[PDB]
Amino acid sequence: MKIRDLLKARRGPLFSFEFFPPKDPEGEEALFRTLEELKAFRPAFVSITYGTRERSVAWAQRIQSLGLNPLAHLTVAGQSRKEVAEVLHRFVESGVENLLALRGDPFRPHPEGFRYAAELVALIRERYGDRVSVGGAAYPEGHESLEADLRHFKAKVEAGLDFAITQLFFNNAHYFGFLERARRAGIGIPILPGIMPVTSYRQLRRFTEVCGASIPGPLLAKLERHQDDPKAVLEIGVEHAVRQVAELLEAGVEGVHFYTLNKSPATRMVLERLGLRP
Amino acid sequence: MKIRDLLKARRGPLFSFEFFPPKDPEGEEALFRTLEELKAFRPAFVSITYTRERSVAWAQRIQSLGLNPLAHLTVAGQSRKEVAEVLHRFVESGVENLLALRGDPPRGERVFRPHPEGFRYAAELVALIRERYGDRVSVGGAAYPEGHPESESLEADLRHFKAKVEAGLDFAITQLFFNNAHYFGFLERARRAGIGIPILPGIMPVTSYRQLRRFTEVCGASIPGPLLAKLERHQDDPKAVLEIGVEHAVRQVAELLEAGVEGVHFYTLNKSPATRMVLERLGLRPA
Ligand SMILES: Cc1cc2nc3c(=O)[nH]c(=O)nc-3n(C[C@H](O)[C@H](O)[C@H](O)COP(=O)(O)OP(=O)(O)OC[C@H]3O[C@@H](n4cnc5c(N)ncnc54)[C@H](O)[C@@H]3O)c2cc1C
Repeated sequence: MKIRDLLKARRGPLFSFEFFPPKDPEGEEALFRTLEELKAFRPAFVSITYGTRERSVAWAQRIQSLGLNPLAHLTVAGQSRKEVAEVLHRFVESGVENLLALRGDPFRPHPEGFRYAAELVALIRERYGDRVSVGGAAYPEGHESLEADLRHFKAKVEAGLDFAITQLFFNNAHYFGFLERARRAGIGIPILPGIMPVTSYRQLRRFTEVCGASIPGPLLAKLERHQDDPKAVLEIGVEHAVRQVAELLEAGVEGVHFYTLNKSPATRMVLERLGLRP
Repeated sequence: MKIRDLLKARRGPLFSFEFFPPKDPEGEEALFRTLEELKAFRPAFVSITYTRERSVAWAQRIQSLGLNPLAHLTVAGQSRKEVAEVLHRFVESGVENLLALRGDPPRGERVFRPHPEGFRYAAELVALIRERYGDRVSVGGAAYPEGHPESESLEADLRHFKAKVEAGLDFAITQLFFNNAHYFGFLERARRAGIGIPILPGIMPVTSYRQLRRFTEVCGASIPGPLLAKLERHQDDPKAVLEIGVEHAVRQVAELLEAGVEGVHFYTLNKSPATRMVLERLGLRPA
């Protein structure tokens, strides 16, 4: 089912899961076993982050074969326009109905490639129109100004987005604040909050330096005073994500997208502790 | 200054204050001393809740202090012609900012019935103002994040809100709320309905247990379980009820400001130090 339609269907909040490319063959089999277990939570869609162009088409097929609904990540970084159109064709031919159009981390484009995620959105709409559902990344904490960032989002939405999924955040006020900039800019599409519980102290450099997320003071303090206790970090991260999602659901979000480490049960723990395992 | 122009300028959050009709002449002079002391804070605008001749004079006196008045104007218990006459009295006073309200039933009555030659909906007053004054005035209306108590559902309430905006609102101020998620959820419903106008959160710190009945039944605000717990085990200690209410409002407003609201609108009892205490602890006024 197209995510556009799943969102209109209004049958409670949608819970989605994003996993990561497996490290080795046994990790890939453990990832698809974990996907089979995940049917317990009735996930509205599942994805594996895209670098592995041929692997990702086969993963989309494997997810389908499990009776799950794949969201295929497609990036424009380090590919020609022809290369990106080819992977696009391969996904939709395989029965993929849902695409997440991303620029990719490094920015300097491939010399015969696209520069902006909006160009990939426009390509999909040119080739497939409304036969597919297309999402893009939203950045509640931005990167230039938040105002310039929001104009770049508006542009991408207007290229033909059906929905957006946020970058991970730990401070819900930043997500609500992005939704308010979007409303003032006339953006009405569904914007799903993305949540990654802190599972280890090592992650905080990635989160701040790479993903640009901010760590609220009360969370940062608890983490850095327990920084050498892996069990403590995990409990701090799950508790923080439980409180975040509890407030997001009270604020009528249409769903929550969970960034899940392949081996980590944290996202499953968050939904169990909220009483949301069916 | 028209509030739609203050909001467009985008210079950080607007802070506004709404006070209550004074009870006697000493109270009236003490209220206007308070407003003279507030001008140091550069409030975006100030109002007294809506005696129709008195309300026009109060708007004049606020202007006399160099403050920007928001004239509250209701349709309850007045003919269309009486509402039009009061409206004209505000505009001719140089009042540029109107808040078009239906108004409550009279004191001790709980069922709204329109005056037989009167308006029924605030949207009718918004349309009157736009037909008669156009862009000479900036017009706001009430929004209800938890729904009007007399609305049948949140989706019907939102439909009615949209109709009021389409009548010619430049902005809205919410009913008071205690649970920020209900405010954020209202903005998300407004966003899904294509409502883009600025919507300013209305905050009233709990200053007494007795107020909770007004808040839940007349105003239609829910009280979160933790706060309700704490209030209903401190009922007869007004020093601590004050402290509970101020600390809850500080935590609300802190989150609203981190969520980049376009401003905060504080409902302030005339003698109450609660708003001042909230501003001090937020670092917006000196201790
Ligand atoms: C910031 C603020 C300031 C206030 N100031 C004052 C004040 O100074 N004096 C005072 O007495 N009160 C004041 N109030 C209270 C307000 O007047 C009451 O809440 C009143 O009950 C409703 O006012 P309103 O303008 O929202 O009404 P309206 O917008 O007319 O709504 C009244 C009801 O009618 C419904 N409705 C609206 N349009 C339609 C339609 N076309 N068909 C059917 N149903 C419809 C609504 O959903 C709602 O249930 C204030 C409230 C706020 C939030």
